[PDB]
Amino acid sequence: YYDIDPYKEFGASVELLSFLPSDFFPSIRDLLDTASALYREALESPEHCSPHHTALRQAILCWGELMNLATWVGSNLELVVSYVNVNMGLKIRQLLWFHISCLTFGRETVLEYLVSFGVWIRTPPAYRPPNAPILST
Amino acid sequence: YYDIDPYKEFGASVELLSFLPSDFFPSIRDLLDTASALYREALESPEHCSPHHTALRQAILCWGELMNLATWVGSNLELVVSYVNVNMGLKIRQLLWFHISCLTFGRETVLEYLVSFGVWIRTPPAYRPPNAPILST
Amino acid sequence: YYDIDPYKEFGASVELLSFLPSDFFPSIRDLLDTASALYREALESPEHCSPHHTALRQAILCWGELMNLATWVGSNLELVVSYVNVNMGLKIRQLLWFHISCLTFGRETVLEYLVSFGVWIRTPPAYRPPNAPILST
Amino acid sequence: YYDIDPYKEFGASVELLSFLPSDFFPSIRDLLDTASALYREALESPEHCSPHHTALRQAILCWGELMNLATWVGSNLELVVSYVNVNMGLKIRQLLWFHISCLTFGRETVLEYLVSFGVWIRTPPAYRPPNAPILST
Amino acid sequence: YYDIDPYKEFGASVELLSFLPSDFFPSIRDLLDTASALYREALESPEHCSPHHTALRQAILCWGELMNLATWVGSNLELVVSYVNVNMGLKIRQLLWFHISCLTFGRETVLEYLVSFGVWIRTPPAYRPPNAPILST
Amino acid sequence: YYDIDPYKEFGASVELLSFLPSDFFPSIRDLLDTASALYREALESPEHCSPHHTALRQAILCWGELMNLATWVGSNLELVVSYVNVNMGLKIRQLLWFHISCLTFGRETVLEYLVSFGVWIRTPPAYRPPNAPILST
Repeated sequence: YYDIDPYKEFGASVELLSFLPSDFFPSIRDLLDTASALYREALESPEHCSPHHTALRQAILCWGELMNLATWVGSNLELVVSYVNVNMGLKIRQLLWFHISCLTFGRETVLEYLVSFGVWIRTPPAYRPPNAPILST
Repeated sequence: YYDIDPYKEFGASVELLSFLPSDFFPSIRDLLDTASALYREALESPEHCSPHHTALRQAILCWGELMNLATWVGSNLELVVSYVNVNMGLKIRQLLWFHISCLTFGRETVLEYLVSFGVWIRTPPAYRPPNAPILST
Repeated sequence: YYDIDPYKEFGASVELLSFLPSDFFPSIRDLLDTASALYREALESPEHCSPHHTALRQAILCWGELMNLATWVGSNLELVVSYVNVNMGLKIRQLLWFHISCLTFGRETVLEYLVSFGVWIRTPPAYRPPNAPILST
Repeated sequence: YYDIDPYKEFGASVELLSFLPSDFFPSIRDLLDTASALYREALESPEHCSPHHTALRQAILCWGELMNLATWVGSNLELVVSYVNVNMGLKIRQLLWFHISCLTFGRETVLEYLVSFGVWIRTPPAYRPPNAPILST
Repeated sequence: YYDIDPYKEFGASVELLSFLPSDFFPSIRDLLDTASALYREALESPEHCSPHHTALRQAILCWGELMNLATWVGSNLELVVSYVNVNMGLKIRQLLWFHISCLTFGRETVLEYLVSFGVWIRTPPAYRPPNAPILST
Repeated sequence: YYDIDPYKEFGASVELLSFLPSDFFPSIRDLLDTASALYREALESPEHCSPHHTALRQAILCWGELMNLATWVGSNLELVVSYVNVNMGLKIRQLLWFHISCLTFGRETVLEYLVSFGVWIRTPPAYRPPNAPILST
């Protein structure tokens, strides 16, 4: 009945993030592995240091209950995974990637990185520099 | 693939929510209508006013995408809505009711209200003081 | 052999609590669940803190051993069990109720409440208030 | 229902029992008589002399309750009794022996005594000291 | 049994280094020869100096024992050996490479280099720079 | 390839092993259990408590790797296993026993203990003390 911006409170819009191509976002298993390996103690810490940690906490709990629902559906079925994994992935990948990426790098440098990426990709391939993607800080 | 507590802001004791019977909590429609009519303006272009606002907005968003999934399942069926809520509603109710209640009342009054109600229900039914509802302030 | 009063160091006597009728004390399951859900961290703390915290530990341990005894008796079997249960039911209810109640409220007000209850029950039923006094604060 | 460490404040009873063999502990009636011939009056004092004292008197009360149960079972029987005696014998003997031994000697010397005993028993019998008994002080 | 992360005290995790492909790490023979020819005096020094110096000693000792195991298996014989070699090849390569690299360069820059490599590899191959980032200074 | 002294910083393992007989060391699983029942949590701490601690945890990781190899060999075999168990048993038992024993007791008392044991064993059996075991402290 209602719709809200996941990203506005951080200063980003759905249009801005959706500007990036869908295929660029990597898989989910590796993303979860990275997040866990980096912040097993941080996400489970008693104190809520930053809003990003909290937000990704409810996000990962949502994915956990959702995959639990998927398993329950598979057990109670009477192709099913094919249509559903993509339609959640095209959101969860963005969500998890944004919080973990903005957790480092300051959370602002991500904005200039994405705007430069959009400028680069809006250009036709007739003339195009070969080194677009994110730097390392 | 991992087990993390949804609550850490002193609500990590899921057993506290488990003590209260499931039937006690209200239905989804009433809570949604109350939250909408009471914080439609609050949950629109906000700042990091309080982590509760965040947690509840991601909660309503994830519920919204569950409902989008359910509606698309109904549009692409070949009972379906009957069994899914049997779990999903129980999870979401204990998820969001705490946040919406503790948003007012200070966030601590809910704690002793909860423990007092647990004591009251633990008391024998034969000798029961007349009532012990929620007290606003 | 020779028996020793447990409550005498606290300041009460077994027969003092013996005045309370059996139905007054709630179910053992609810009492155990309440104590666990309220002070799991305190019981599992490496600090003894209050002596009542210590006493509850061995009380829970011996009752857990008693269920082991019941399980072993049942296993050997393939009435008596009910009588064994109701034997220690009153005693464990007295001990657990006293310790749980006195853990909060300061441990003094329990004494006045119980002595007032003794006054109430010693009075013949004809000349009694319609309701019995209940614990406050 | 739950597995609770007996004395995590006092070391950790599980592994410390694990080092010692079960048969090392003496007969239960010998332990009872030894404690009795020492401290009949000390326990019955109306003061919490030590949390350790409260724990041990609660333990002996539990022992008396268990003996009352055994007497009733024998009186109302209609081989198992021997396994009842040796079943809790490890647990109750551990608790009682620990309390009696650590009541004197400072309550810390038991730790190094038992670790030395573990070192001694772990040593193969090819070369082993003839005896590693308790040391008085 | 229960496993313990070796790098966790240093500040890294096993799965963090697990991102690196097998071909990235050089031959074990060259690594061993390099370490020996660079710090023979340090390894043979009677002073432990850095804890990494200690760790490398037992790593070399256990690998030397592993060649002894291979020699004994071959002697008993008169495929399997290749599989056994390639099993520990990745692990010893990770350990030796990490310790050797962190011995110089300060031990911090390795962390940024590896996290940047993880960022690089998580990116799909299409949107990558022509070359991978390389260690500097 | 090369012969490296295991612990030249810690005395010199070669001759100190040479004094002691091979069979003096206990069974490997007893040593593992003894270390485990003591210091499960201490090892997993994210801090280099002692270089000795790092060495012993690396050693136990090597032990786990060796056991994984043994399990794979048994699963993929197509008498030798016994000599595998007793072959490294001297070396691994030396390392583990040394680390466990010298972790406590100050880490220097082991030197005089072993030299006294060497004096005792060098004594002919015509006149020899009945026992020269470890001394607790």
